[PDB]
Amino acid sequence: IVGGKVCPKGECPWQVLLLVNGAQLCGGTLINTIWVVSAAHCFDKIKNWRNLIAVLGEHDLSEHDGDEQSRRVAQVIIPSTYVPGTTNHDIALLRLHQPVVLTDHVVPLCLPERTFSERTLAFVRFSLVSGWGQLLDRGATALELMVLNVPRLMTQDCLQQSRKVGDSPNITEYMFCAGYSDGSKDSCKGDSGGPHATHYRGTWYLTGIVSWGQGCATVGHFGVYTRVSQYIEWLQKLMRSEPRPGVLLRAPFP
Amino acid sequence: QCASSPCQNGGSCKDQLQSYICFCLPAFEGRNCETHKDDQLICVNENGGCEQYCSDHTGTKRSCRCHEGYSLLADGVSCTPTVEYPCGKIPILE
Amino acid sequence: TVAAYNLTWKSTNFKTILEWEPKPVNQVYTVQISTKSGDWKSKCFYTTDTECDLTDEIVKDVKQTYLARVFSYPAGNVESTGSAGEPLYENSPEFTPYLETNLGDERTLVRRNNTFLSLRDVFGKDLIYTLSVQAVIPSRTVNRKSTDS
Ligand SMILES: Nc1ccc2[nH]c(-c3cc(CC(=O)O)cc(-c4cccc([N+](=O)[O-])c4)c3O)cc2n1
Repeated sequence: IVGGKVCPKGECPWQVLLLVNGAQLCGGTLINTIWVVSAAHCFDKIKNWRNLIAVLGEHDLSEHDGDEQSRRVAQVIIPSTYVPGTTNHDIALLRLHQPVVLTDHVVPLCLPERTFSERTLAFVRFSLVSGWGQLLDRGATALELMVLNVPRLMTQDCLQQSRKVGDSPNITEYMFCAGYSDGSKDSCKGDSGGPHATHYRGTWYLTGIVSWGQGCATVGHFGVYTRVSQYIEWLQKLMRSEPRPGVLLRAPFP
Repeated sequence: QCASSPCQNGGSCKDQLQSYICFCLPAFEGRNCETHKDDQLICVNENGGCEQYCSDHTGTKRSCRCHEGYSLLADGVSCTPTVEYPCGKIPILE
Repeated sequence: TVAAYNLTWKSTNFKTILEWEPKPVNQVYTVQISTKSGDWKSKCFYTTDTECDLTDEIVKDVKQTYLARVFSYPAGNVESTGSAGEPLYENSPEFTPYLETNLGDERTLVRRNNTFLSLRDVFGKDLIYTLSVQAVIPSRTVNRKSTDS
């Protein structure tokens, strides 16, 4: 997170941290006790599929306190339309092995109802993104959780204001943009998968997932997020199906 | 212009250089105090007034709803949680 | 659907109307207005008018700067979305009531606790007059003088 502040321990309760072999992988969001949402590319180079764990309650990555809860990740389901290496359909649903215990430091984020997302959350200007990712384009990752408040833009104004190229994907209907273009504030490497949360009348819902669009805090660019609205249906359906036989699972999308 | 009383719903007209200004009453707006503020109770208009979800129905009022873990209250707009750690609430700021 | 163009703010004594083009053959328009950092509020839902009255909103903080956009939908599928799944729109110039509204004690469309405020209760010592009379707000860049009586 570039330009962010430290999240007052306990104010980001839906933040997950995924680990592989002990090393940080991505971030993720907790939508319910056994389900976490993250970013599909984080599973592009995983060949140690059982050495993947998720931590909740986490805050300061250097000391252990009485809060962190860790569960192995039993399954990882990605749209069957995601392409290994892209930013389109960058969403993953992770089924834990055992649920977590909600506590003051572990609560889920509401996965909003599509219509409400599209029609109401989407015109709430500011949302929060959080993580323990680099604090500057290529600087140190963080130890305490950092959260950034960004403004969202509609593709027309994003396209309108971005500089023209780099080997960029397009902002498809499965993405949106948020950020500043004066390379001051942005999500960054290490924040992948983490949340973009909108606060509407007292509750926070998951409006986006930190994807990897823009190396990190560039100029003339905005950060790109996966538009969750386009996937509520899909997630929901997956969350009620029988366990099926695979760690990585590529579910049909839509 | 004013002479030709263009302001409706109680509004007063003020003349200008051919133009006029209509001063409407609290429940109406528009150039000629004609739009009624209480006829746009739709889900696209400030979420229908619902705290969490809203639904518009054919010829009948829109209904508000709640997210899993909450119950709509008496007023039909506000939801309250029925659980301990209802989603999207931050226990330490509660 | 064509997007609106020539979005203009027409404002005198704070009565603020936005107008635009075209006049809509088989499409409807909805207008959203926000501040630099506010959420967007919608008005004139799915109309066929080419003018929207935003007074209600800009008189809340006449010193903020508002920006607005008009969305165009075909009529019927007023759900309409384009390639990036959002509805076609165009934005307006920024309008800072307090600095760009037009002038003509006088009442303004600004209201405080149910009542209306007056030219002076709104511009205090930034309002001077001339003698025939004209109203001038010297601390302005544009629309600094009114007309005369
Ligand atoms: N504003 C942001 C936000 C999140 C971001 N994540 C990345 C990111 C960059 C790389 C290196 C590259 O540019 O190829 C790798 C990952 C990455 C993270 C976890 C897992 C994998 N993976 O393929 O197994 C890649 C990034 O998230 C950039 C980036 N920028």
